[PDB]
Amino acid sequence: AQSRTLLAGIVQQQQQLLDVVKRQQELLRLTVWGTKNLQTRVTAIEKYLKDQAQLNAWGAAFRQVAHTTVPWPNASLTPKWNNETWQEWERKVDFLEENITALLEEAQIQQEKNMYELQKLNS
Amino acid sequence: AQSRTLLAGIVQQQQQLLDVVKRQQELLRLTVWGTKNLQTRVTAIEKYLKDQAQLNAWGAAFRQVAHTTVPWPNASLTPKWNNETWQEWERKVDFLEENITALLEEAQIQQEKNMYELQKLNS
Amino acid sequence: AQSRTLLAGIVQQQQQLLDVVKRQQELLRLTVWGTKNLQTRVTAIEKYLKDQAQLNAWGAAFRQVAHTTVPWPNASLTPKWNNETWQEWERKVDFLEENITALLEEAQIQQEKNMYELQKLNS
Repeated sequence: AQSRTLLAGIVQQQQQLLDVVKRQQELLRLTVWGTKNLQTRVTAIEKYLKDQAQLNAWGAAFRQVAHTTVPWPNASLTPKWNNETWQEWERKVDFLEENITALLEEAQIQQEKNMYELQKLNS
Repeated sequence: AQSRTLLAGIVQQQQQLLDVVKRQQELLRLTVWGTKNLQTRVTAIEKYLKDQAQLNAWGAAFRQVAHTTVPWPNASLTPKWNNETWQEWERKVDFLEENITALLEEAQIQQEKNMYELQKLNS
Repeated sequence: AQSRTLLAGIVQQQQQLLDVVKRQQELLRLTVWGTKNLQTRVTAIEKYLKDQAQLNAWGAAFRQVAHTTVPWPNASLTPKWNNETWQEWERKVDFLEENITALLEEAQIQQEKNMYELQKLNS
């Protein structure tokens, strides 16, 4: 009178949820890659912004043998506020990412055992 | 003849899935923080872009006592299309984020009860 | 002596986990939208960066009837390294996104059946 057939569905449902959760983890990494990759583009953009500051007034003088160059910063470089927080942001993802992988490894081991134990009841 | 030992594994597996799902929620917030933080950097960059437009032709005149300044916009400011949609994007995350927290609270309460009920069967 | 009441809680817990997982999927898409949307802003910014390069030295000449224009690139355009990888990044999300939707459809069908089967035991 045991409802093993129902348990087989429940145990299987956990496996499907586990697969999606695992997929979310891989997908989550991609989101981090795009967000983080954009930051690399931003650093490249900051350089170009600075190059402009170099452009100020060239040839702006026909009676003087001099050129005035005023490289006033143009890129707001983030050294402490965002860089320090960004490192924390990436670090945190690492700790949670590692936590998730650890839990997934346990879930996979445990998910298999629940299915293995079920087979024994009706092997 | 009840398979409580199997249920203990199944109930535990749900707890581990719940922990990972919860972790995804915290991790999801970090992804939103980095994406959103980049937008703040973009707003800072837009300002610098505008400063350039101010730079056009300085000292480009040695027989005139005047300076020509042409601040042609350089930053594409998003006032309606992206700003309005971005607010919706952030809002939507808020509604889904709140929905997830509400469901997690129920899941935690319910997860505990399922384990508590299991103890009673074999307390 | 069957613990159906416990199963009803376990089966329900899976439904709540499924709802949150599904919510994560919708939320995950928003994160991709913001990250990807920023890239569209970056492409707009690259154009403006180039416009600057056009600005070099105007009117920098009062004894010549000529203007020197030096449009030195200012935007680092990503044609192959990031564009090709970015397409892969978006593609991968598509494959995982489709995988998740497929699994969710099966989970919903299966989740319903587990609940439907439970009703039969005590309908």
